[PDB]
Amino acid sequence: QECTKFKVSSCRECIESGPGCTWCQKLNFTGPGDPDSIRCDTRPQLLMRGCAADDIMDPTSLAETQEDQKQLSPQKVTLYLRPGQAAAFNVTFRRAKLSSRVFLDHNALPDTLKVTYDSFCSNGVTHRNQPRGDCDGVQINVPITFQVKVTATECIQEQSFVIRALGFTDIVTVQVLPQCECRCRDQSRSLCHGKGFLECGICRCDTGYIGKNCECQTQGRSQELEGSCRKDNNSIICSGLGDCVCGQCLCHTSDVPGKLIYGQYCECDTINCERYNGQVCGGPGRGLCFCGKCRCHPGFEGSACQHHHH
Ligand SMILES: *[C@@H]1O[C@H](CO)[C@@H](O)[C@H](O)[C@H]1NC(C)=O
Ligand SMILES: *[C@@H]1O[C@H](CO)[C@@H](O)[C@H](O)[C@H]1NC(C)=O
Repeated sequence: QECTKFKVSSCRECIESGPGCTWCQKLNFTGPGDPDSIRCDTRPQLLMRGCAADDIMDPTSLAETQEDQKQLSPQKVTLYLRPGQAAAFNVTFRRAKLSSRVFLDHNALPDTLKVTYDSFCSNGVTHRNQPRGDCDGVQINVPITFQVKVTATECIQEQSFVIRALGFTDIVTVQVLPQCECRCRDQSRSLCHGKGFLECGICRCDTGYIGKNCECQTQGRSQELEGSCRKDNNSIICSGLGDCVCGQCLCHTSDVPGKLIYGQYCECDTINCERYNGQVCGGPGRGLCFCGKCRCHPGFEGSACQHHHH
């Protein structure tokens, strides 16, 4: 269908994003370089890319009826509203005395809730998707049916509204509940470094901490300073000799005696300088190797500190 995504960092934020979004919850759906939002997509896309329908979260709006008298039915309904997905239910009007005109209406609703009505009236008249239910001349014990469709545009909290026929003292009490949370089978307590707990196959990091395994603690800005894991915009990461950790290069450790890989982009080491008399920079008695330049001790000169002032 259509699932518009990016911002999406939880299964709930995914389901909030739009009715066509679903969420893959198995943790080996993703690799290190992928953003969390790749778990949020239409059902075909995630199926196509190897997520098991067993593992695809997709809560749906639904209606739940309860006969709890004579004229309007039912009198209690409970709707779970996934944002952007209508929940529909039917109300039946029936009178033993003859009815003149049936106006189905609701009381004041918030901005976030919308109600429309189909009216299936007696003797071949149907109205569709109107703001109020409307039928003319209902007869003795002859039912008419209104289909009520309720849509939320965001996650609401528990609340109720009433549907009434004007001039009649029965009501339909509509309890409305959010359908935004995912149902995820999750461990309690490695994988988030004690700085988050797991939810639907991703880490949910404590206040102050970020990263997919909650490995970084937040700084004022950053980790959009990962461009500063590349020496320039079209270079590899940390000169191919380190890894970007929290937007900073952590350089590879080394086998070699006296060698250290260092620098903002791991571009330097302590052994690749000009040699003389067998040792780098002429040995420790003459100079020290720093990122390809020999820093000679006082008394020695030359690019490899060969010349004790010659
Ligand atoms: C991911 O791991 C589960 C076991 O928890 C396994 O059933 C599944 O096949 C794995 N995914 C792939 C793509 O192999
Ligand atoms: C309500 O009744 C109509 C027939 O009058 C039917 O087409 C529709 O599917 C019903 N709605 C529900 C939610 O059962």
